[PDB]
Amino acid sequence: NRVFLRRNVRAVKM
Amino acid sequence: ELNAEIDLQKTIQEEYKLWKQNVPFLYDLVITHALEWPSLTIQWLPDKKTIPGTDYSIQRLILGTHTSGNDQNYLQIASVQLPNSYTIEISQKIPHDGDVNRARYMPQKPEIIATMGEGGNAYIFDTTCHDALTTGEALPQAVLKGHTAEGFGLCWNPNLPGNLATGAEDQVICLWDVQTQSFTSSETKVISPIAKYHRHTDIVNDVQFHPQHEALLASVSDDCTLQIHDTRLNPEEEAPKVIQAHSKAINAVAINPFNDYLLATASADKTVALWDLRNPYQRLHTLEGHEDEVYGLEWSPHDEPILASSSTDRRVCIWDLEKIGEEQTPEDAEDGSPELLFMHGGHTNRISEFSWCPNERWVVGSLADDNILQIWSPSRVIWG
Repeated sequence: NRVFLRRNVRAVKM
Repeated sequence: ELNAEIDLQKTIQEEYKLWKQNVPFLYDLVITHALEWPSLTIQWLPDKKTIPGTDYSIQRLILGTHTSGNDQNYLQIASVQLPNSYTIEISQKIPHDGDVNRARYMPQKPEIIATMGEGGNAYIFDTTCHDALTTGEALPQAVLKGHTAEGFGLCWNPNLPGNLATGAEDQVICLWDVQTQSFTSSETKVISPIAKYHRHTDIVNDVQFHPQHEALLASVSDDCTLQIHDTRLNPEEEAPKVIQAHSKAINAVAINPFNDYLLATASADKTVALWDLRNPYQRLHTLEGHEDEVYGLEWSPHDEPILASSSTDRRVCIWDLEKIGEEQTPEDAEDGSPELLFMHGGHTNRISEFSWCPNERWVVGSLADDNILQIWSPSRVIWG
């Protein structure tokens, strides 16, 4: 059960 | 089942800790307030107060209480600082008969607030006729006498001042004409409906007026229909459109404020369906991503393609309809469909209600049953 979208983090981290 | 409860508490604890760790890579803003009493309802008031010489402003939210019959219930107005970040304060408490099931300000007169309260009565308050903190029991400007059981559907007509629609667990929709001029501070007026609809066969969960058409009212029900009412017609007739929208209960409806034909529904079947009023009988699209019943639904007041939904899965999801059909990589597809723009997983109990901030782009206020108010903004990297 996702608590956040990993592609969101990938977009923000880089 | 004890094992289920043990597992739920453990997963919520682990998911929250994982969420806090990734907040810096997800949000431009997260503010958390622990409310003294949990609230079933939230709505931003339309006013913003810049504090000059400063990097914040003051904005306001409508809240209520639901003590469940123990103590006095209150309609409350909270003042919150927002970055142009920190404090909250209840700047007004107004005594209220029973749980505040829903509270809404009149678009044309924001100091007038309608609520859905005790046993189906609706109430009107003029908040400038009340002090900031008041001793006694409720003294509303008007009691709307009509429903015979508690209800959660409540909407003002944004094109006809004082025209209000309600829907409740008695399966009835009421229409009302609230004329504030007859009000006093002394006594409560009694208003009764100008029309009643008996067009549903189960609880009426949500009603909404069309933003650009004064006579169009949409309603959704536990009877699994979406109905479109023309408010000029014979109330005893069938609605002009009865839509078998979902196979399970429908909890919310939301009409797009930019595209007059576009409409969304939220269902216990875990999905949000999109509808075009020019072919209302088959849906345009199904938004899938929630893991449990969908309850809350609100289009962005600033961007036509953006929709938010909340669910008993404890998430608020933001959908970007322009990303429908877009090519994904396998690793990106692991998060779900591309039109799922952002997931807010900061709440730790069931979400009661949320509201888009009308004076700031990409700011949501959301409440959960564990007394937590969160004001947040996803990172501009995600939505820009």
